[PDB]
Amino acid sequence: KFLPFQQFGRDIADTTDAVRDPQTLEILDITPCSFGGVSVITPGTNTSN
Amino acid sequence: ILPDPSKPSKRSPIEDLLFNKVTLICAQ
Amino acid sequence: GAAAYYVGYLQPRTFLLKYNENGTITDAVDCALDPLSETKCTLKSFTVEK
Ligand SMILES: *[C@@H]1O[C@H](CO)[C@@H](O)[C@H](O)[C@H]1NC(C)=O
Ligand SMILES: *[C@@H]1O[C@H](CO)[C@@H](O)[C@H](O)[C@H]1NC(C)=O
Ligand SMILES: *[C@@H]1O[C@H](CO)[C@@H](O)[C@H](O)[C@H]1NC(C)=O
Repeated sequence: KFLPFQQFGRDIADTTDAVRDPQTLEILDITPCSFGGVSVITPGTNTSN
Repeated sequence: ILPDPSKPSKRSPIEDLLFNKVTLICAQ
Repeated sequence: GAAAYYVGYLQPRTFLLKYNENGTITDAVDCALDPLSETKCTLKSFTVEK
């Protein structure tokens, strides 16, 4: 924590290194979830399945 | 102009300068 | 006793205030000073070039 009347950590636009407002307050890091897309590599139906 | 084997990057001195000069922006 | 007191007044205004890493209020810019402050306010950076 840094100062009492303001504790919600956030640095650029969306990181928001806090949660909302706990009684113990204080801020550690951010890891809600982070995963991306998928693609399929094929050689050709008439070549293989 | 040709690459210098001493540098692990395997790039020429002019290429290294151009690589260094070119640099929210990358944290979405 | 020997003392003194100051008096001021508040009026509506629109500013963009700056904060550092600790959260301390660092800069408080005034839009009624000059358009030159508005230059960097609109440009969204504090270093201008030729
Ligand atoms: C309960 O509140 C106290 C604050 O006095 C602090 O220990 C913490 O924020 C809360 N949780 C526990 C387990 O004490
Ligand atoms: C697939 O390959 C075979 C042999 O290479 C060819 O005869 C055929 O026209 C190709 N296409 C399909 C859709 O089978
Ligand atoms: C805010 O910054 C640090 C927090 O890391 C703190 O130690 C310091 O006393 C505070 N003030 C300034 C001017 O850094």
